[PDB]
Amino acid sequence: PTVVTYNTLIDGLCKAGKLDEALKLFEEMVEKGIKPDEFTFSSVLKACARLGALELGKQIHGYVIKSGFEGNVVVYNALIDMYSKCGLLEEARKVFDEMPEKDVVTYNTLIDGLCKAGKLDEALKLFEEMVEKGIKPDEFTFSSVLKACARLGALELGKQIHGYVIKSGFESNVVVYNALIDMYSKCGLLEEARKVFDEMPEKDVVTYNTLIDGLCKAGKLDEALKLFEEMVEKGIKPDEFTFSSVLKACARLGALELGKQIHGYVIKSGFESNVVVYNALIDMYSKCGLLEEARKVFDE
Amino acid sequence: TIMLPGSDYNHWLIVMEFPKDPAPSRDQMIDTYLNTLATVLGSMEEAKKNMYAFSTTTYTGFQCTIDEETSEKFKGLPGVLWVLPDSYIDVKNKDYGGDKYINGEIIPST
Amino acid sequence: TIMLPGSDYNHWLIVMEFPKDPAPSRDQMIDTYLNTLATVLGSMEEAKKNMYAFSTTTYTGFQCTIDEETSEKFKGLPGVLWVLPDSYIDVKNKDYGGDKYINGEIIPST
Amino acid sequence: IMLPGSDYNHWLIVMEFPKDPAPSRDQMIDTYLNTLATVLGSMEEAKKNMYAFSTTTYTGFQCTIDEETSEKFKGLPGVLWVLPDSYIDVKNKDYGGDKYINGEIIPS
Repeated sequence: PTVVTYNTLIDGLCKAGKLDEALKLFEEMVEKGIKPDEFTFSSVLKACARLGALELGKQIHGYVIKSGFEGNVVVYNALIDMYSKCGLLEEARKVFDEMPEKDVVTYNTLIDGLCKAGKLDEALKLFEEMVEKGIKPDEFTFSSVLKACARLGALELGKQIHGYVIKSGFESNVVVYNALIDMYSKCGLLEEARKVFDEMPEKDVVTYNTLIDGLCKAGKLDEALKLFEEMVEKGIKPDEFTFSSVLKACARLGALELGKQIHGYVIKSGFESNVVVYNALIDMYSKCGLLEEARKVFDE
Repeated sequence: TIMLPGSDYNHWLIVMEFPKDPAPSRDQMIDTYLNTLATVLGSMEEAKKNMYAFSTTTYTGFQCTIDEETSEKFKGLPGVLWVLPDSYIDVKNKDYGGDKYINGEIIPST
Repeated sequence: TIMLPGSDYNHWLIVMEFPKDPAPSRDQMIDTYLNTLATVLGSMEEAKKNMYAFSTTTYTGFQCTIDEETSEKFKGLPGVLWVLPDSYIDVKNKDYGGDKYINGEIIPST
Repeated sequence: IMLPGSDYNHWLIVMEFPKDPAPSRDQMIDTYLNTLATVLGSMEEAKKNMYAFSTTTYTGFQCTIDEETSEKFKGLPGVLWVLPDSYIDVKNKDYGGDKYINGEIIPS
């Protein structure tokens, strides 16, 4: 009964939320002289991160240090992810600053934690550091950093990233390019966001959604609508968020006849019982005066 | 102004509301759609002819080829919730969606 | 406040858009870069001396030593899509990347 | 839930030391005692309650203090981690590390 067969069990128990049974297994293989390893600690820590089991995380961390695993990339990446998802980003950073080896996954993990906490400056400074040290950003880096530049109004950095993304061969990458549309839009440059959109060879829902949001926040309500029907003509199916954006676009205009066709579309796509479309419909109808309708929408 | 593909105001989605507990069967809903259409159009032959689609699952309503003036006559009729202009679901195929009703034959969807 | 390594705003990536059926030859794409840069700098000698790198594969654009106020003069020229501050692609070797242009010699990137 | 031995009255305090050069082993242990003496209020009480440490596998020490006492370590110079200690051998109920009796250094 190997380390590998004990780890396969713990992992399954860990992915099913069963931390009590996972730990009993841990302590049993320890008792039988079978040493835990990378997978064991990283398996347990990943569950701690999902469930917010901070305290067990902190005890494992203790156990990790006492058994000579300081600096191990797999374990310490999981330490970063665990402290991060338990809200403790100073601790996540300490784990980071202590790692002698860092890969793109190390940086990506701490960048993603910082962006979710609104600590956007530290994420951009960390991205700069990653470039300075010669680690190549990937799709997830460029995407998360551009989204941070967008929320921050950091136009000049975004434009440098745009250059870097172009040179590293990421022109065809829809995730990164959805991020560029967001960055230009939120930085006040709908013309440049339009240019990005019209250059992309592939477009999914999120690229239509991202550009609609930018037009609507800019008050370019008619442009938002022309684009929405463009989306429908190309066969890209709207989602929860598309409907909410164009209905509010309609609920910010005398666009009732279009809000009604969208209501029909929304009913036929399976979205009438969807909470934000709910409220976007109730909203759209109310701003259009017909208040029975809104009641009709609500009274479901 | 801006119009959804297929929204020519000669195609109408008429959404209805039935008791949830217990729901009438699939065939009773279908029956109700044709009866309600025939009450506005004056006969059952005009109802079967002009009902091109319906659903009893993702929604409970029917789709018919009528003009706007006629679609107004459905409002406030028993069980009539929504009177909305229809639109394509698949723009490429000019398909309005739902289970299809072609002169009494039903071709379900996907 | 924070900048990419090598972005000193005296190095500029000028991305150009070209016809698609057929695309121009490599040599034509290059001479568009030269003529475009010459248009802003005032002479071909200036363009040839200030274009340090380009691509016609990974991207279709050139990289040049100009200041910020000059780079603005490219916007609105036919074929110019993006004017962006250039940056290092290999930081240790202080390398901006692309195929290098050194007084007419081309050294392809590796 | 809890690792066997994690009663939140045993704490692992890992410190950070310089690298060029490293402090001697005696200097690291002295740093542990003075750090613990700071929190407890006497060196006499630090030697009493430091039951283990390491200057090799990790550079930290292990002490019997309660949890509200262990929070006082945070922010102190050199203190990297304040973590609840845990058994390395549940049978012996023993926390591992080089043992500290009260001056008696018996390695492991």
